Amino acid sequence: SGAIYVGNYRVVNRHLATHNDWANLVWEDSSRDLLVSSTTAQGCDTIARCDCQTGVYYCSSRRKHYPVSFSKPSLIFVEASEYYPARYQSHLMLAVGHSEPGDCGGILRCQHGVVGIVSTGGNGLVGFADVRDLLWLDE
Ligand SMILES: NC(=O)[C@H]1CCCN(C(=O)Cc2ncc3ccc(Br)cn23)C1
Ligand SMILES: [Zn+2]
Repeated sequence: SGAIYVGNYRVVNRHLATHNDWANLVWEDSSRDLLVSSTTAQGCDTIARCDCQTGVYYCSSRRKHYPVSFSKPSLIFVEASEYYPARYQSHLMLAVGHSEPGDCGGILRCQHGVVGIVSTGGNGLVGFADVRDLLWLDE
């Protein structure tokens, strides 16, 4: 679990969005596993606007942060789950690092700010949904 709080927005994994997120929907994209909802309070986070390919993510299943090298956002095949049919997830970045079911929502950050959130993984890999291209989050 986990979310990004920037301005009057809350960014969460679309498959983990609550009834309240859907009632305050701003934008959602099943192909990216992202959903953005509006908030009444001002958020605590800053979004990176860069092309960094190294950073640090939070891994809830270890209660620890790990440094990673990740691939640029791209279209990657994701096998069927209880949440989605088998499909290509877009804007996804992969890294070698631990992750297990329950780790979605952990933040990935570089020196410029928030880069993305954990969205898939397995077998010693971790996949992150990028948010750096969502320029409208800053207004
Ligand atoms: N983005 C998606 O389609 C995910 C939706 C929830 C379901 N998806 C998964 O990957 C579930 C899953 N099985 C093994 C692992 C290991 C690490 C992580 Br993080 C998640 N994991 C796929
Ligand atoms: Zn950066």
